[PDB]
Amino acid sequence: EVKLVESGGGLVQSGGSLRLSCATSGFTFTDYYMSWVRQPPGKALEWLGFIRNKANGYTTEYSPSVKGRFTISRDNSQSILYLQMNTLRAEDSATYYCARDHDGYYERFSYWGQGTLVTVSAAKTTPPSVYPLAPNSMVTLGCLVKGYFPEPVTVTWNSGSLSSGVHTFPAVLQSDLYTLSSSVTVPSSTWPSETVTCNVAHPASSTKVDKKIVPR
Amino acid sequence: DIVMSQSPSSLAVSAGEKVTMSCKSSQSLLNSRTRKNYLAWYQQKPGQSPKLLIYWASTRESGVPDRFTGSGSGTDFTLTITSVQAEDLAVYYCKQSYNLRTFGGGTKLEIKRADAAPTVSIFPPSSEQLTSGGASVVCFLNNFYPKDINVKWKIDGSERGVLNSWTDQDSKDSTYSMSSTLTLTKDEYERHNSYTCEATHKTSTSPIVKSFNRNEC
Ligand SMILES: C=CCO[C@]1(C=O)C[C@@H](O[C@]2(C(=O)O)C[C@@H](O)[C@@H](O)[C@@H]([C@H](O)CO)O2)[C@@H](O)[C@@H]([C@H](O)CO)O1
Ligand SMILES: [Mg+2]
Ligand SMILES: [Mg+2]
Ligand SMILES: [Zn+2]
Repeated sequence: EVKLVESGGGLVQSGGSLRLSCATSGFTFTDYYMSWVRQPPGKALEWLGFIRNKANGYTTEYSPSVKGRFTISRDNSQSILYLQMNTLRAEDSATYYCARDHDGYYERFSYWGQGTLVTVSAAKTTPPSVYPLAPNSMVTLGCLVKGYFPEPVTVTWNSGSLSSGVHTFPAVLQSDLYTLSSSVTVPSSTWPSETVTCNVAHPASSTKVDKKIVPR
Repeated sequence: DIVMSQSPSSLAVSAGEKVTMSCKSSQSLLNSRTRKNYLAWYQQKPGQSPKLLIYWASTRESGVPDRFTGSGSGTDFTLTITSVQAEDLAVYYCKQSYNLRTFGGGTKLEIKRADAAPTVSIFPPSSEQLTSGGASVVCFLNNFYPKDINVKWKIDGSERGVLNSWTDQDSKDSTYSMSSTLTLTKDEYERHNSYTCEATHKTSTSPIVKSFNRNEC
């Protein structure tokens, strides 16, 4: 199975530098060009650059938008792709994806990573507060994940075993902090008799929280 | 340079109907040496990475449903979805690879469905929050259509620090959900008894009212 996994995203100040990585497996890495693409929240994809395959000498090309400022490189022993970013500004805040590119035949990006979020800001890292939301044949519970920076957070329920009936509401920025919420709806016959727990992570602050929803 | 433009910006279509969207390049994408059009289509569902659907303008990637068809040549390309399904909700991007690579601006496809009333739930502040000096009250308005909805907060019967957030459309039932959070200080929270969220949606001339009273907690 082909795997592409980006890492290195996070909070950085205006003018600073950051290097992203993209670990790959499941294909002959040196056979392929690799691209970097970014996407500001709610905006279009933007191609940034590629590094060619072995047959083409692993040479690089860049969008005019970032040429001179961003550098792509690759480790052909470990099959890892890199993106070095310099003199970062607010406009560089975006999800960054690596994508498998050309192999000398096909014109396509066959595979994409899950993406890593970069936030360029002067604001400090603030961990979320996580609060339980407790109150038919059906019952709705939730978790309020309040007052964190930067994005993202992840929310699962019962370590992912409850995914059906889950709605996670996109974060909203108010007074320099994000807040999000997540609802889960289960048969009333199963709660509180069975446990329901939201699992929240905030990678920027390495925060890991399990909040059991307890009847009031 | 190569400018990629897409149309429409967005549209909504009912399950089982045909979808048509277009992609224009500022230069022909027809490579004269290989005689193929270097134009691909990607689908990006909410919260996901883009996924390859079509390349060389008309070659459908393995595993991609037959309902997706790419067509066109030179400067104009079309992605057609026959008998659209609830799961096809996504932003669709075209991308040229004739000269480096450039993406179009995307077309957002939403799904039209029958009107559906929200299910509304209200949640009082937790003791773990109140201890800190804050008091957030939350209402979930779940599984409704269309997207437009009004929420009013009433405290002791009069209208009132509100954070509203809508989900992207659901991939299974084509509904929306919204969360509304009213945040007060603990001091202000303790001055009043009744907390009400009122949802008015086109599905009823009667607002859906959910309330709790602080004395009952
Ligand atoms: C324009 C340079 C020379 O053309 C080729 C001959 O086949 C193709 C080159 O591939 C690319 C490139 O690396 O720039 C990528 C590919 O996706 C496509 O955009 C083509 C474009 O259609 C031009 O052919 O360009 C590359 O193999 C190149 C080689 O580096 C030198 O011969 O050769
Ligand atoms: Mg739902
Ligand atoms: Mg009062
Ligand atoms: Zn008051």
